[PDB]
Amino acid sequence: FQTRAGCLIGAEHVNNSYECDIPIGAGICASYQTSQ
Amino acid sequence: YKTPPIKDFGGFNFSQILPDPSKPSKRSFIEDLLFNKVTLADAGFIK
Ligand SMILES: *[C@@H]1O[C@H](CO)[C@@H](O[C@@H]2O[C@H](CO)[C@@H](O[C@@H]3O[C@H](CO)[C@@H](O)[C@H](O[C@H]4O[C@H](CO)[C@@H](O)[C@H](O)[C@@H]4O)[C@@H]3O)[C@H](O)[C@H]2NC(C)=O)[C@H](O)[C@H]1NC(C)=O
Ligand SMILES: *[C@@H]1O[C@H](CO)[C@@H](O)[C@H](O)[C@H]1NC(C)=O
Repeated sequence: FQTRAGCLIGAEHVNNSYECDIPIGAGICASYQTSQ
Repeated sequence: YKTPPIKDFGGFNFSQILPDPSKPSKRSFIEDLLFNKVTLADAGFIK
């Protein structure tokens, strides 16, 4: 999944927006959620 | 918070500082002026 910071691999992009958990850059944040 | 659609602020005009929906970026008039008046470098968006 391409992002402004760079290529993100192993994570799934979701439409839904939540609070930032692990910042990445350019407003993208990663988090562990539901399986999981 | 978001300002209500009606702008009955007792005669005060905040149009030049509130967001302008017309532009793609929601920056206001003065924010756009500042951004244009500052010359940046190396945006870093995969150059
Ligand atoms: C609160 O905010 C502002 C404070 O003055 C003001 O509303 C607008 O102010 C600007 C002044 O820069 C006015 O713009 C001018 O209006 C004249 C007469 O209509 C026109 O010649 C121009 O407007 C046109 O400009 C462009 C074309 O040249 C286009 O963007 C478009 O076709 C415009 O019609 C000139 O720029 C503007 O008229 C007012 N508009 C309104 C609704 O007031 C006013 O004090 C308060 N305005 C609001 C919405 O609360
Ligand atoms: C996220 O938004 C795009 C644009 O509508 C949409 O096509 C996509 O399906 C959405 N993501 C998911 C998992 O549905």
